[PDB]
Amino acid sequence: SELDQLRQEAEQLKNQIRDARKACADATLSQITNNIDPVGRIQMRTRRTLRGHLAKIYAMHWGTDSRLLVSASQDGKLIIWDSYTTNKVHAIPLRSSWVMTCAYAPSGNYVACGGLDNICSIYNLKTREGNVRVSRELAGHTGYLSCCRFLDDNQIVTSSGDTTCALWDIETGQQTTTFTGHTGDVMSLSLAPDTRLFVSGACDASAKLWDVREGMCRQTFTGHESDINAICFFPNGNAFATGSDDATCRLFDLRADQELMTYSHDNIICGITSVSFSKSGRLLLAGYDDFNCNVWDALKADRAGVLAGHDNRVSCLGVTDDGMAVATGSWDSFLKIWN
Amino acid sequence: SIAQARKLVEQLKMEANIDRIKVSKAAADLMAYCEAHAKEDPLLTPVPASENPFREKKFFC
Amino acid sequence: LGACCLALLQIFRSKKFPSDKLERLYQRYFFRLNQSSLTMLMAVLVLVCLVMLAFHAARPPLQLPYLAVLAAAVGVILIMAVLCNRAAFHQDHMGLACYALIAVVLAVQVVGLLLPQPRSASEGIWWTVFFIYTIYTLLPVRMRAAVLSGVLLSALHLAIALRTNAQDQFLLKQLVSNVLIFSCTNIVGVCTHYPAEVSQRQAFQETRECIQARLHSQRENQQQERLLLSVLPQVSKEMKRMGFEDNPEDEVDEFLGRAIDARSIDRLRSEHVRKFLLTFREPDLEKKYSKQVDDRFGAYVACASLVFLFICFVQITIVPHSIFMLSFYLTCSLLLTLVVFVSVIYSCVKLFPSPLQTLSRKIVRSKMNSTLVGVFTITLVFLAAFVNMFTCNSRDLLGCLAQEHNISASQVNACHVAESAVNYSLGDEQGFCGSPWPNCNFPEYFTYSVLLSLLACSVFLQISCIGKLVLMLAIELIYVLIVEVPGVTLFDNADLLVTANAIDFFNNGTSQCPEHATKVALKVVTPIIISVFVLALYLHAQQVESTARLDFLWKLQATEEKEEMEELQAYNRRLLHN
Ligand SMILES: *C/C=C(/C)CC/C=C(/C)CC/C=C(\C)CCC=C(C)C
Repeated sequence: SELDQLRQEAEQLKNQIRDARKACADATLSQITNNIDPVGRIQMRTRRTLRGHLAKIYAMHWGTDSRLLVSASQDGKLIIWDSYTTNKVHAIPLRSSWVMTCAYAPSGNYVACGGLDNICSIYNLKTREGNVRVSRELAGHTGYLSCCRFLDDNQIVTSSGDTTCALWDIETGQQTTTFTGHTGDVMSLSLAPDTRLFVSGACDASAKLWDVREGMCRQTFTGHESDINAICFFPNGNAFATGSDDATCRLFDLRADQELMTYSHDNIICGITSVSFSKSGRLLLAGYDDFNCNVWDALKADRAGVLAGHDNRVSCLGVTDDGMAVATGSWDSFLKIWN
Repeated sequence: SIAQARKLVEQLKMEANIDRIKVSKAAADLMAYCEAHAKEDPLLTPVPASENPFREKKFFC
Repeated sequence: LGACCLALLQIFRSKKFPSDKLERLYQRYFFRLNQSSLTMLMAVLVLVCLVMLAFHAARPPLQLPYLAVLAAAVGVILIMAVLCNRAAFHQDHMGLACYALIAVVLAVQVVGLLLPQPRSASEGIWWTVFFIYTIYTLLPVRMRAAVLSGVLLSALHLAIALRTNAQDQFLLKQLVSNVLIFSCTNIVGVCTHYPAEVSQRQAFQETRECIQARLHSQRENQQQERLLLSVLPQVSKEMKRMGFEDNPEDEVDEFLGRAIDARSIDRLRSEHVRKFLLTFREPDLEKKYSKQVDDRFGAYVACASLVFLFICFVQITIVPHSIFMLSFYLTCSLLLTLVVFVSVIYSCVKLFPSPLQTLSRKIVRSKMNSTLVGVFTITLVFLAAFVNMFTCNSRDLLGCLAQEHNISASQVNACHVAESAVNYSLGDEQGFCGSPWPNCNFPEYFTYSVLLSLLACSVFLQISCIGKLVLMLAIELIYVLIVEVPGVTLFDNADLLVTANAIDFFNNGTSQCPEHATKVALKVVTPIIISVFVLALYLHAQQVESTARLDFLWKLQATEEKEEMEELQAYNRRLLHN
């Protein structure tokens, strides 16, 4: 046969990769950082509780001014806030009871949302005739929408459960470029600051790196023993972190193309819900299904502190672009800001 | 699935033909970026409550 | 006769919510809301202590312990106000902070009551009444603690006046009137505290009501939705992410706590209410609030009528009985009884014929008619407080002694008066110097009666703070004008006579009196006291109105979010049906 002659060729290519990788595994991040001091006890206290959502909160996104922010909730409402004042900017009843993600145009002129509808509905907030109205519906994906990110006001990238992700020319309204390859539901993606590459994760126990301009897979990262629920880039863009049901979070670097660090604990038995870095990245924040959220010394993986204010899975989070504060959304209908 | 395996093959052809970097060099670079951006980090270097929107608070009579 | 007393004993059972956790959460809310009230209380008590210091300092001899104790009291109150203004002071200690203040007030009262000179049973009534009323109104103490403090302050004042002034022949009239005043103040304080503590407990329980209904209806929608989507199609990871892998009061109290935490009160006030007018910024909010009805007006009217009876007994005990006075009081009593009857008919609608039932409902359903009746009642009480004063003597005794003594008024001291003590004394109700009118030796009890009438203004909790201010300022202006303009000869004669009576006239071999008025002219003291009371009453009215408006605003947001939740539930249920 040729399948067994290629499966063993693949085995010898995995082995070849395991050779170069174990050859480049000269040292470990943990050994080098054993010397750096712990970050100490990171005990940020809730400073703003954002309520008005009536049920589980699924997604949120800060405005580029780091004052306004969008949130999505099971209440069939999408709320835009004024964080400095917490005053609500726009309350948007939704067409469906199940939205899984939301997003903000960097310019802010537009926002987008989606879910099982297989449509990413873009909403205009500054219509010439002073209104907040739907301005575009992006149809074409054949699975539930998991994450999406714009490239410009005319282009946007989305991820779906049909094993395909797609870039859309919004004026066209049709897929400009396709990003396939995962053999499982794609869950999240993170664009690079240069907005030229992006990484995606799926249930296929593999995460892949895509060149936004090209669209092909550049690198594949593995290690998890279950579907990768979340993924996050390192601020500098040469590395990124991943989260899975395997009860571990792991750090990968693009140039090293391997895992650097692992985050987990024995008294911790619940799963993680959402993750985020500090401005410098020394801190790694992670939600937890046991109603808690643990703060970790990202360079040392030690649990610096705990943010336990929710009674249920802390659904999502995100730090302000300036690092002033951190927002967390939860099934308790409560968004909590920390600092 | 015949052409599919061929795709998997020439895809591993791509992946195996990459230039990797030693973990020491990469980690030193990352640590350097952290050090250069640790000073700007409010969560590690707290700012005056006056400047923080979420700490500004004072009033008596 | 006995069931009413048993019902009164049932009233003295302190209502308490059964859950110590719920009581703690309520206390956290109540203390956050009242931290400013406690600090305003401390500030007003500092102002009053400075006023007492100025009255005692306006006349030597300066007793070192009095000055030291007042300075220490001011220092302690200021220190406590600064500590309580530091955000780190644990809320469980606010109750103790209130008892310490009573002790400071007690200490201030004791030194306030033992040392003052000249001695009179009228001395220090104004500051004692103030502290009592303020403890009832601005001090957030438990009813048992308020009652014990007010009774202790009353008995201690009475005991001091009894110990220091045992020699005065007219002591019984003053002592009886002071007993009446302190009984009235203890009652009115009970009748003010209990309705406030009751409406606040009711509003909190009604809030736990509606919040329970909101959370319950959400809870019913929850299990629905659960099994709904359940059936609807491993629960796929998409389905698990949707939020399904299949004490409710503790979840309610935690969720409610987070909402209490997130809903800042001074901020909501600054956003939705105009800082100065206190009207809702939205006219529709004010129209909704104006539809909110009060229910206890008749209990306040009954309390005011009892205060009226006490005022009548004081006036009848101190003021000689005049057919004009008795006829005016009878007329006012008939009018007031008629107003009480008209107000009580709303509580007793079923017992009275249809036209009276319609009138009573139209009054109580009309905040304007009850306000007008309150204003009219207060104006009658104020008029009753001084119209009889027009039956007091007004001939000048000092020009008469000038003709008898042939001395200059600027040379008149209490010794020159005491040499002619045979012809003019406080004991003669026959108009001196061929006057037909009797002497009214204790006009401060008119002021205290006016203070009671001013205290009666406090009782009308729902008269607008501006409406109260205008009514109280009219009472103040009219009464101050009456004390100053027509009463001044009566006051100078009374101050002179009282100064002579303070002299323990004995073997005064030489005309070397202790001299010095020793007292601030009561005509000057009365305006300052009244203005200080009006200020404190304004600050109390501001706290009361701000509280009722905040409680309304949260109850409204609770209802609007509930209506929104019922709408969202009804929509989703229609879509499920659709
Ligand atoms: C901000 C803290 C304090 C203590 C400010 C106090 C301000 C005031 C106005 C209270 C003082 C009140 C008087 C001195 C009363 C004077 C009354 C008249 C001049 C009519």
